Amino acid sequence: FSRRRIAYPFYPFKKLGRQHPKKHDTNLKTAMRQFLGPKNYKGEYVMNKYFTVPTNHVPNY
Amino acid sequence: MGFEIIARARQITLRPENFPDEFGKIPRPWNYFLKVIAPCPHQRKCPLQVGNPNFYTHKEGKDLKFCNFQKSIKRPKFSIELKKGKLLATSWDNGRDYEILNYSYLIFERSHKDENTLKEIKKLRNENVNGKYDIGSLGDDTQNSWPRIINDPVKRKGHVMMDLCAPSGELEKWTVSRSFSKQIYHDARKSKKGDLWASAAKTQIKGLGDLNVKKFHKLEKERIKQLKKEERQKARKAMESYNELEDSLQFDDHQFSNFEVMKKLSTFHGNDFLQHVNRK
Amino acid sequence: YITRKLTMKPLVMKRVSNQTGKGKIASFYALVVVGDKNGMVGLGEGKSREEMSKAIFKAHWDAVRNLKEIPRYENRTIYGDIDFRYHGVKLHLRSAKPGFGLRVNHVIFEICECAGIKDLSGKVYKSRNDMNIAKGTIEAFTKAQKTLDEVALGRGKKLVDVRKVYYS
Amino acid sequence: PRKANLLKSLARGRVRTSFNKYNLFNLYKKGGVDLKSKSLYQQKWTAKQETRAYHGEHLTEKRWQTVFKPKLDSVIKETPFLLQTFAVLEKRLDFALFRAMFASSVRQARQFILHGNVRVNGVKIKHPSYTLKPGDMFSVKPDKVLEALGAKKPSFQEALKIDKTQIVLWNKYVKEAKTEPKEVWEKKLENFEFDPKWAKNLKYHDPIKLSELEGDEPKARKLINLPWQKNYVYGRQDPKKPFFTPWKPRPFLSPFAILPHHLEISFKTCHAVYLRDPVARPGQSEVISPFDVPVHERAYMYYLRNGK
RNA sequence: AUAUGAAUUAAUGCGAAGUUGAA
RNA sequence: AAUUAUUAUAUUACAGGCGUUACAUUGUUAAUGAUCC
RNA sequence: CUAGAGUCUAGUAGUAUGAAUACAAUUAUUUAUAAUAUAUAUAUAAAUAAUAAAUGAAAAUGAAAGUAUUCCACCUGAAGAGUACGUUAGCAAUAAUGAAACUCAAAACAAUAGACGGUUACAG
RNA sequence: UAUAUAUAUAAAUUGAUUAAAAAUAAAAUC
Ligand code: SF4
Ligand SMILES: [Mg+2]
Ligand SMILES: [Mg+2]
Repeated sequence: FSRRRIAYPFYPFKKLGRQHPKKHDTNLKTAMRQFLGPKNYKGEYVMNKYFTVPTNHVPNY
Repeated sequence: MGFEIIARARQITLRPENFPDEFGKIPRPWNYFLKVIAPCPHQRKCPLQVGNPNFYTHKEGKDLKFCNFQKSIKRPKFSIELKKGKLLATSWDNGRDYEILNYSYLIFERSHKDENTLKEIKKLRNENVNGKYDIGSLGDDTQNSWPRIINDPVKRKGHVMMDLCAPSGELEKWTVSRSFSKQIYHDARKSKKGDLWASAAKTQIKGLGDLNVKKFHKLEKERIKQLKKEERQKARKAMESYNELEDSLQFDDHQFSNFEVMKKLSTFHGNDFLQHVNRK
Repeated sequence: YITRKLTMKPLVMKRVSNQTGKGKIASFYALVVVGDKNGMVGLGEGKSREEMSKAIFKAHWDAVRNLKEIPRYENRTIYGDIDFRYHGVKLHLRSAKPGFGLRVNHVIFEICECAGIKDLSGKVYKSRNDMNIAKGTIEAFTKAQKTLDEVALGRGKKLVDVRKVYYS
Repeated sequence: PRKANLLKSLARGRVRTSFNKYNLFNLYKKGGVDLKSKSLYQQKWTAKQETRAYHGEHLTEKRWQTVFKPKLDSVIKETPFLLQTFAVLEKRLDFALFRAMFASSVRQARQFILHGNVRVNGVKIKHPSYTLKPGDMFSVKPDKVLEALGAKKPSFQEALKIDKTQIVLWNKYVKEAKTEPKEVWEKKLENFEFDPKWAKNLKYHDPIKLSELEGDEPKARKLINLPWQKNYVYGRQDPKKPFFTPWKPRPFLSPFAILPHHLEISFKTCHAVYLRDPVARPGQSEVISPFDVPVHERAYMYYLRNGK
């Protein structure tokens, strides 16, 4: 049985609750934001482990 | 079951939903037109209709009500001779000269094919809608649209109360009193079930009790809207169960027992198949 | 071992009726295959009246019980061609070159995937029932297949002699 | 070729040959392809979707069918034979650029080729479909490689506001250091794991005005004297280069930094050599893909019969 | 002879709700 | 005289109803509520 | 039905589990011989019955519906149709050969559970 | 030569009240 399955994260994540009607948000965007973390004023995402490249000859995948 | 049969036949023939806000009796299409003579006093929906007979068999259906009609007929000799013996004349586990028979019934009258009746029906539906007949109303105040007495009137000192299917179409409690008049009280005090009551009353309130069919109409519509949540809940219920499975089976700590793990796989595929045929 | 390593795939899932006098009674038949992908496979069947989940449950246990070792050539294919007749299905299956896909009927595809048969090309003649196809597939895999070592020992020959010569 | 549309949609969750952040998340959250509780046709269709989203999204389906090679090549662990389903694409020039880390996408490599930034053995090739023979050497203009592997150059306005905020926070830091210098030094050492002149050496900076600095970038260049960016607006050391000029690796580069086996790369010169066509070997395949062997074999069975 | 048309005419196919026999 | 009570007399909310189960939920094997005069 | 004879003869006509070869485990009966001294519960054969293996969709077959070889005849969804037309013989009757269009997603076989029958009995 | 900047307010199209999304799709910037 095939179903058009919205690619929700396999892991558990903090989903939406009661929302302001004008928020117009989707669970996938919340998963995106939680995966990244806060956005810096410079536009960066420093909190993530994957924003910055490694420097000790050990690839970070 | 029989009441269900008549109700369904009426619904498919008249199609009440196809003519909302149309009160009274005008023949209805199905060059073909038909109207209800009796028992129904209105062409609108039947207030007593619950879709499925089986729900009369449930604990919650122990107070539901149906549009039956009783009569009395005196037994002839053969029945008198026939209904005698342990097999047929005892509690199957005093005698009467008569039987009280229950039956539901319906009648349609068909319009005449002509250049007259067709335009007559068409114009009646066009220019003169009969407004919103209020609870308490007597319709056109002719035998066609009189409220029908659908329960045995309950009579006490001075006052007779009646349960009516109204030309407005809602279940109604109408109370007659010696107060409101003497003659109207006299007539209501000889009123019986299956009669058309044809006067005014001091109180004409809705027949509130066992209107749970309207509560049931809510339940079924709840199911249809929330049925579509059921599959959607079941998706995450089974997904998280299996996502839990794969985590501890990919990680392979196997906190989940071999008996129980293979039970999940049984549920996963069993839930899959049951969804298949429900499409059919 | 059993849960982590064996993989279960449903092959048949269906409703079979036994119309009794009072009414039509409907039960659920399930046929499944369990294989470790490493040279052991088995088939199981289950029949349950109330819900298919129990049918698949008993089928899974039955498949686990009948789990048997399957001869394999290079752990990727059958030793030679298998031509097998089973209750009206004619299975003609051919070993294949490394990298060859499972170019077979679907039921045979799940059976091979479960049992670790990487390479095969086959055709199903006469009746094409999935039930009979699966049963005959396993039977032809285990009865109708002989290992080159076993053939050589039965013939009292060394593997170097029995092995085919290369021609081009 | 295919017009790119909804390539990075999260609902679809298809991984693409790109270094993008959205592609990174789509790869992250997928887990593995789900081929279970599916008929053979549905398994093949899912395998097609997943694999064909990655390997050659731009290629037209009826073109990929013609390009597809039903006969593959292979030179104790198990050889993953059917991961070589899409090895034919690995010799295309744009794919070679993407695998050499000379572009952030196959489409970006295509634009690099079509815009004349690519050479193969010293002749400018302007066709993305050009197939590389073994031993070929191909090069990309270093400016475009640096743009591909570098952060976006901020606009003048964006970097000006970023500098506004940096002045604000630097003033905050020096203020707090002046108020409570000793424990500030000690607690900074606490992270790193007294001289009162320490806070005296630190010097304030003047808040800038966007309205007055607008449209005058040489003036803004002189007006900034932060200790870390001296006399240049943030990210615009030389504003005439296509990238963040104090050259900075682009965000989210570690996840997608695979060094291919079949290519030998020289990043200092932005050159590469096509050693061989990718070949599967016991326990390893040189076709860089994010999908497991079952998905590739299902796609291979699909394309062998052309969906029959 | 190979075709093309024909008053007159043979058989049979379908379907509509039915009508009649009891093979 | 003001207040508070009590006691009358008015005062209207109302009391009253062997009215309702096609008026329900409890309780049991009458009560509350809803409505009606 | 046709002629010749005094009812008979002479007729026309041609309807209403293929053959052969090689091989194939038992048991129990018979059956026919061949012996050896009724007994060897005698051996060799064929007929009958239940099997094994094998075959089959099964029923069932089980020395053939099995394993093989060779030759012939026949079949290609149902209905139209063994119909029409033509020819062949026949005084004729009939027979042989024998389509096509249209319509449909059917149709059929073995077996399973059922309710049905004046179907059978038998009981309670 | 600091750097997980934090606070407020304001708005916020279609659908929907969360695993219901359209949607990185637009705009904007390089
Ligand atoms: S309750 Fe009224 S409308 Fe309903 S069936 Fe009875 S008479 Fe007709
Ligand atoms: Mg589908
Ligand atoms: Mg809205």
